[PDB]
Amino acid sequence: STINYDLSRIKALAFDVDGVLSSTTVPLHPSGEPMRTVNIKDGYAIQLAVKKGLHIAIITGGRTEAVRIRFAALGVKDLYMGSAVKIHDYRNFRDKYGLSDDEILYMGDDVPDIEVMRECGLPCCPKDAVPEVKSVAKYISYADGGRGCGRDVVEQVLKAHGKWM
Amino acid sequence: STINYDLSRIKALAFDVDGVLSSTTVPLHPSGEPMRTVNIKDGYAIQLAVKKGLHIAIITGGRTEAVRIRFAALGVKDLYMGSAVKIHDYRNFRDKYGLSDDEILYMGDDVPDIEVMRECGLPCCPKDAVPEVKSVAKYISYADGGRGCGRDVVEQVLKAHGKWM
Amino acid sequence: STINYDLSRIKALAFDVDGVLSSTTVPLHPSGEPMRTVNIKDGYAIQLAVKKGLHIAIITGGRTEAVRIRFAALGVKDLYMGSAVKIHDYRNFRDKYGLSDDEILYMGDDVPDIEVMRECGLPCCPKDAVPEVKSVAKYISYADGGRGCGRDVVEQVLKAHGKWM
Amino acid sequence: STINYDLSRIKALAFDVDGVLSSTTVPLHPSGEPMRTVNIKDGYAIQLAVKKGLHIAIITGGRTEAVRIRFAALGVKDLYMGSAVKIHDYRNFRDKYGLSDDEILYMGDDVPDIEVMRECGLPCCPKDAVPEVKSVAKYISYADGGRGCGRDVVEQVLKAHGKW
Ligand SMILES: [Mg+2]
Ligand SMILES: [Mg+2]
Ligand SMILES: [Mg+2]
Ligand SMILES: [Mg+2]
Repeated sequence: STINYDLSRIKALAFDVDGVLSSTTVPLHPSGEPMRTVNIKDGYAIQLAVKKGLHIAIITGGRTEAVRIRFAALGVKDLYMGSAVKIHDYRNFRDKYGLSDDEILYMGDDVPDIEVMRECGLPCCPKDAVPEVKSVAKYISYADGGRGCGRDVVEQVLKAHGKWM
Repeated sequence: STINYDLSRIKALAFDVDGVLSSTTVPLHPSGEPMRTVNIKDGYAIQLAVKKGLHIAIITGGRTEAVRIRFAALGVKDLYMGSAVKIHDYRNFRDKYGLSDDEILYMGDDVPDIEVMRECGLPCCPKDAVPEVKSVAKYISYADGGRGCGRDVVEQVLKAHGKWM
Repeated sequence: STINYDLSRIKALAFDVDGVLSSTTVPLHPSGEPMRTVNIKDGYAIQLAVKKGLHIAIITGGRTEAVRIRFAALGVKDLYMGSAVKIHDYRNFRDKYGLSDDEILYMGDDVPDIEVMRECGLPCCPKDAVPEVKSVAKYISYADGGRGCGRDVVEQVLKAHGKWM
Repeated sequence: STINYDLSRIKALAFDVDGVLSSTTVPLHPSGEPMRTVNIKDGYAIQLAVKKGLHIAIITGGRTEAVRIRFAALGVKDLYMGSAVKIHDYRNFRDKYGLSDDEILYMGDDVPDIEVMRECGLPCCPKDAVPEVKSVAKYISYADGGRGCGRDVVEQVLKAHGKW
């Protein structure tokens, strides 16, 4: 669905990992660390978004190594991991590029994402985000976490800039 | 749907792993041992529950270091792995904290869980639990095993205590 | 649903692996070999069946150690792997135990299973089996392949024998 | 068949991997490399098609040895990998066998597949292909990417050849 926001002023998109770029339910590695998922259609749009000049960030509380490598390989340079207080890292990201809050989209799925979602210009969440998160979101994707909700908003922003084709 | 029970009486929540906190269908590791899944929304609620003073136990026949690690990383201290007859680990958990049965929730999915479910105050099960288990459950989650039925009940109990942050 | 057959007469149950006890869509191991999935509810019933004196076989074109190890661990001794022409292995299984066709259930999902299904007394298939297989099946499980169709039929047969609870 | 095309004309089927023969959402290997999925019903039909003399190609931007070995093991002899320019793989595949466009089916799921789909005779896509891909597809499978959309078209073509 189209987002209730002037997407033309979005210059940056930030994402939670678990329940957003990765599925909420994932296999467990023998090591005890979650084996995350990535969505290939998410991937296409994200690498394109980086090529077209949008600042992309991931902000996660874990040390999700495999996710770091994958998105690094997509050109994403702002990878905030072990983010115990996400709002502090969001601020770092915003200020690093001299952005205003109204220029940043953030997509989260669970309560540790709420503080950022309250400060960012365009809070978004997947179709299966928790109710507390849906109530703070300006847009709720048609797609569940890990299954194309990233592709959804990235494609919308790129199209609105005429940078999709 | 709220659980038909006075959740303020619940001081402890115990979970089967396979089919409850981990999906019923899982990848088979090349070793021939099943690879459990974890749900990150479950995880958030579980770790918060521990912090808020709810007692949390997992009780599983499984012996994999992955499951032990993952739950110990959430602050679960009562990890009953390699469980042969679950009722004993249930009693152990109950008695360790001076609980009565009516103060304990147990969530199971299959026949080996029935004995504990008959004894605990608040038996539940996921949406896709087996008939005999649904039969004895006071509450059936809206979520399938591994897909957030853990999150469901932990949150409900935390909310009823005024501890849902 | 329930099987339209006199299950008290069934003395043995044989299963294809891929697409029946394992999902049709599976992760690809880096070695180039498809991984398999297993279902924990299938497992409980299968190990129970062996304990209740029912003859259990798997008949698969696959050859992976993981599959062999997993089913052996459930106590399954009739492991027909690398099965190129399944009818030979079905007949070997039947004649091994002096069974007649009407005493054997076989569950398959694809064309290579059809010959065995035409011969066994009780051919079954998962909900997502191919239409040619559904055409020869006397029973279609409510469950997709890998997701509990094994449990479905094993449990029905054990209950018929009064060997469930 | 239920595809609106004379499938007996199709002599070759080419498939994108990710989002078509492998699922769109996949597990991540600890190396940071996505782990593809395969569908066992796709597999049976693919190996049969090869046996019945249909030309099969897989066209993918990836380079993983796993996808290489798997499809090789199914008898697939035309494995286009490491590719970025899909139209070139398609044209090379077509010309290798002296085919005309109308004799080739191609199934893709995303924007980079569009150029090929506009050139091939029978462009198909999975049920969850992006909307731009759906608008150029002659046929949209009932199956999601990685979940039997390959089996769908291969089987329909083999049936129309009387080779099923
Ligand atoms: Mg999250
Ligand atoms: Mg269980
Ligand atoms: Mg099969
Ligand atoms: Mg693709």
